[PDB]
Amino acid sequence: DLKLPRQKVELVAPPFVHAHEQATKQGPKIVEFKLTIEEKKVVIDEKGTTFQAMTFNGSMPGPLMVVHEGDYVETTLVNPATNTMPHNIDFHSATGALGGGALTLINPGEQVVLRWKATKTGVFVYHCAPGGPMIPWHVVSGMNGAVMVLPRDGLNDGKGHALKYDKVYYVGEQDMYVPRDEKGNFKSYDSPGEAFTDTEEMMKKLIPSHVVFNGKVGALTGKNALTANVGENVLIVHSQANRDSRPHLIGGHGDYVWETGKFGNAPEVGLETWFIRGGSAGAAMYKFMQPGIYAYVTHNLIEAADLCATAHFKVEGKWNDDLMTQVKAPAEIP
Amino acid sequence: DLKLPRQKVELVAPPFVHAHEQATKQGPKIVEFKLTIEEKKVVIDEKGTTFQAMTFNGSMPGPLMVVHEGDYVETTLVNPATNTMPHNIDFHSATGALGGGALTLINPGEQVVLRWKATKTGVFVYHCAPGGPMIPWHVVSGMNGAVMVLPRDGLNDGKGHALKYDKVYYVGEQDMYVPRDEKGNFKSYDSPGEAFTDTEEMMKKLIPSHVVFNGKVGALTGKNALTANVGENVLIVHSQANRDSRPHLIGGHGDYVWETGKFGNAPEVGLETWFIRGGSAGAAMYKFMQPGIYAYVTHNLIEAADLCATAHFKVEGKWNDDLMTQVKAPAEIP
Amino acid sequence: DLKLPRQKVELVAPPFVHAHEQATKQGPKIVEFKLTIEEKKVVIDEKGTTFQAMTFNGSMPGPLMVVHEGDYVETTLVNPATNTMPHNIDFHSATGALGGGALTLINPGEQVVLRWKATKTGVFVYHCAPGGPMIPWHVVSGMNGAVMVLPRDGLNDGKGHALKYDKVYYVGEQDMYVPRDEKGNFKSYDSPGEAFTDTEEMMKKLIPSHVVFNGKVGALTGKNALTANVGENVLIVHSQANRDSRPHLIGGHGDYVWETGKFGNAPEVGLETWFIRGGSAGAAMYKFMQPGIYAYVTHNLIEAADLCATAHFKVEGKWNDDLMTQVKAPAEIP
Ligand SMILES: OC[C@H]1O[C@@](CO)(O[C@H]2O[C@H](CO)[C@@H](O)[C@H](O)[C@H]2O)[C@@H](O)[C@@H]1O
Ligand SMILES: OC[C@H]1O[C@@](CO)(O[C@H]2O[C@H](CO)[C@@H](O)[C@H](O)[C@H]2O)[C@@H](O)[C@@H]1O
Ligand SMILES: OC[C@H]1O[C@@](CO)(O[C@H]2O[C@H](CO)[C@@H](O)[C@H](O)[C@H]2O)[C@@H](O)[C@@H]1O
Ligand SMILES: O=N[O-]
Ligand SMILES: O=N[O-]
Ligand SMILES: O=N[O-]
Ligand SMILES: O=N[O-]
Ligand SMILES: O=N[O-]
Ligand SMILES: O=N[O-]
Ligand SMILES: [Cu+2]
Ligand SMILES: [Cu+2]
Ligand SMILES: [Cu+2]
Ligand SMILES: [Cu+2]
Ligand SMILES: [Cu+2]
Ligand SMILES: [Cu+2]
Repeated sequence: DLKLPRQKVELVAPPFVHAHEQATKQGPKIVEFKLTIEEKKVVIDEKGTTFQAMTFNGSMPGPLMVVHEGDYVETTLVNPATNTMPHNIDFHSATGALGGGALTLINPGEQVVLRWKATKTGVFVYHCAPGGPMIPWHVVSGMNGAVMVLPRDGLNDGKGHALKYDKVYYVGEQDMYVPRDEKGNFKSYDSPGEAFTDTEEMMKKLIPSHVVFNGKVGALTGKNALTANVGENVLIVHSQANRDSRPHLIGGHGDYVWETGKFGNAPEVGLETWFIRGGSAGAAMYKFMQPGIYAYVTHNLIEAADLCATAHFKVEGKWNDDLMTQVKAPAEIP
Repeated sequence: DLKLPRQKVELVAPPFVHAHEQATKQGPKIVEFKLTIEEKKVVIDEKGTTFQAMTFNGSMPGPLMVVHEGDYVETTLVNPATNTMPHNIDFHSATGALGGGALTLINPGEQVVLRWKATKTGVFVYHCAPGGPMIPWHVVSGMNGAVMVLPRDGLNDGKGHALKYDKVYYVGEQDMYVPRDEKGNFKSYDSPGEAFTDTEEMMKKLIPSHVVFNGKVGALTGKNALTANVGENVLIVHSQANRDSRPHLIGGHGDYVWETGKFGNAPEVGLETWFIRGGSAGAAMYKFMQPGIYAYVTHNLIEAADLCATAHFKVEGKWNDDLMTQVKAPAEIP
Repeated sequence: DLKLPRQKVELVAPPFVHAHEQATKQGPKIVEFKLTIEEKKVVIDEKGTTFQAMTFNGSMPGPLMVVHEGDYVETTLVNPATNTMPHNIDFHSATGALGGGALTLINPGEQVVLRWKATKTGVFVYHCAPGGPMIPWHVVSGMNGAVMVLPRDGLNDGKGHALKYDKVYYVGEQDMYVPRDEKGNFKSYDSPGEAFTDTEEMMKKLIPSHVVFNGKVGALTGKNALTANVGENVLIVHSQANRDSRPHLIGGHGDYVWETGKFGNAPEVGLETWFIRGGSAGAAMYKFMQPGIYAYVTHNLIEAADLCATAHFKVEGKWNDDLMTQVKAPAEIP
């Protein structure tokens, strides 16, 4: 009965984002996505600690889905028979049925197709929510991502000026709860089900063992650093499905920030650190002015440095001595 | 010397709110309220855990008081001789004398009458604050509520359009600290005084055992679910006197949200999750678009599902397939 | 090559702030500051608990630096040979080189000179950040302060009206992590290096032992209470370099609040409690209406009353019975 054009999207793994238009002259379409659930044991730190992850499309976070206001989003959710648990999906961008969760519960071996109309602009969390105590456990096991609903005219500054980004990255932050044994070493488990009792006991004490970006300590460093050039406007979408975060670009700023993540509200300007409320996504754009390495962190510095929550940007371009200069290098005190 | 009309209010137990006007053609009045302190042992979970509660009017939270800007609020606070401790009241809406706390300290068997002028619009916490270490203990024992100070012209969207709610609910969130014994069972105590030493030790570690709405796990579920109909605009006032919270309406949104709770500021629009800073109240309105059950949670999902912080709404009306539809029910993967 | 006038500033210890102009007819200058690092064992509570502090200029927080938009800030950082560790400085107000940290690493016995252009208005954190796990440890050991970058026309309310303060105070909040021994007493250490292993273990559990203003429990009480008079407009700058805080003036309000701390954004009005995201500074102004004592707290009341985070204001002037009055003093219940 809904006769609009259909468009398929090939999702890509974070921190990258599938190709999309900002401002568009397309009218509404039915945009088709597929997410395939994977339960899998993964390594989350450089010491080799393992974790029983549950994921959309094999990644933590799940991929970023991008559509425009008034599009219809049609998702095929697939739970292969190689998984052990039921799963579903709740989109914070959607209206009704617990965000879709009440219409998408699937056992191993099943799939389901949900459509929702994108009536609210901004970045939004999506996550699994099977019911009861399973809800937090599936989310902190990795089953969360985000969807960005853009205005058809693209982003603006709330003073009538367009804000166009040159590139967008999605940084999904994950609080993880890995129990320890008596000697103080992290425990390993053979299945998500086996990890459940010890993991839930730890979860209810509210202190994570690890806080990571893109699923692992150091994920967004080295070869996999984020990149930019001086003069480039970069949008950083940040989500946290369970716990607060306080993003900060060390050596930069948030030139335009939607910390509650919703484009019907004007961005704030010139921030040092912003705040992502647990259960939400937010977005910050910054035009790089200096080359070199930047760190992108949550500014609980214990979490950033000691628990895993640090990404790098490597930026190319020319140094600006007007903005900053070492007037005198380190020398002996007179 | 203050010669204005007097109006008595019959307070009602949360989550309901006493009858009031939004926009009014009344001028300032002296609005009279009575709060009677009750110390009492209560059950806070479905397992039968008990808690030494201290309350205004017998409820957690204390009742919502509603007045208009420029009203004078005259409260009779009563501490019956059946209580064991001194108590007082601090209104965050009031100016001077520690919010009234320095003028309202009463021993068991006494009462006091305070008047304050409502010069600041918004929703505000009130709580007991006797002095020193007693302040946190009385607050986390349940001695907090809220007061809503409306503009005389009612609420607006900051773009000149009136925002009228069809009904208002008050959700008071309480962090509770119940100690455990060596075997890991929650302790019970014979008096608030006896619970104090163990409770304070736990409090200073900053991790609650329970986080509840309306005083108990499941308080706002089942027979006592919140209700609405499709097309109804519902205002949800949320307070947290000690600890942050991140409200979220699962399957809905915050169409207009004052997360810092103050009506001199325009509301933000279209939020997924909002943030109530500990020591504050905030308010969100939403027009329901779909029938069915919704959950209202703090979106630390461990707190919501495992520690008690989940309410339900049951909504009547017609399902809108344009907004959301199950295109294909759960079926075997091809 | 940069030929502007130079101006030296004599920094003062918090909570006071060096003399400055709000609105100025000066053009850009090179403003010169000196910070000398001191590592020292200090007492942080009235019980005599000691702490291995690391400080800029001997204080926690480091002093407030005040400049205007478009000034160049030239800091001489000095690490005397009496210290044991390398140090540096990161200014959140600056652009490039990790905020200056990549250009200012100095061993004991060295100094360095950094210049940065103040292109972003607001209050901003500065802190040490030597690298890796040292970053959180130096910050929570006390190595943080703030810098305020004012518009050249002074502050405004976002509706075209000037906001001029009669005085400004800087309240730096510090989360501290002091380990305990088996009997439950706080440990003392002979050097920062010796405190490191036990302190880091505690830090990673994310629960502070103390949360203080101006470096010690009770620092801003008694002889050292903050002061004002009825009718005075007071700006309170609040910073927290690692952990969130929720400031509240008990018996007052935030008449104009920049909770994200950035003057390119209009202030919010009439707040009860505001939120300082860890890694940021914010600012609130209030015109005092009533005399007497006020407490300024973080409104986690456990932190405020039990962990150290309470300051007082003593305010002189005439009581306003229109705003608040004790209609009937404490008396026996009829
Ligand atoms: O940035 C959103 C913010 O900007 C305003 C103008 O101040 O509206 C702009 O953005 C709207 C949403 O994209 C457009 O519909 C509108 O036409 C444009 O002026 C605000 O109303 C809004 O809060
Ligand atoms: O919603 C409050 C917000 O709206 C504005 C107009 O943008 O003012 C409106 O609300 C005020 C407080 O109720 C009214 O006094 C005013 O007349 C009305 O325009 C903003 O100034 C305010 O921040
Ligand atoms: O308070 C900042 C806020 O006010 C506005 C006007 O609404 O701009 C004012 O402040 C600017 C920064 O100081 C001035 O440049 C401007 O001239 C003045 O109108 C907003 O644009 C700004 O967000
Ligand atoms: O050895 N397990 O606690
Ligand atoms: O390196 N000494 O000046
Ligand atoms: O048995 N009490 O710890
Ligand atoms: O239920 N199987 O298609
Ligand atoms: O005695 N030290 O744990
Ligand atoms: O003090 N009794 O009224
Ligand atoms: Cu799942
Ligand atoms: Cu959710
Ligand atoms: Cu009390
Ligand atoms: Cu209070
Ligand atoms: Cu240092
Ligand atoms: Cu920093």
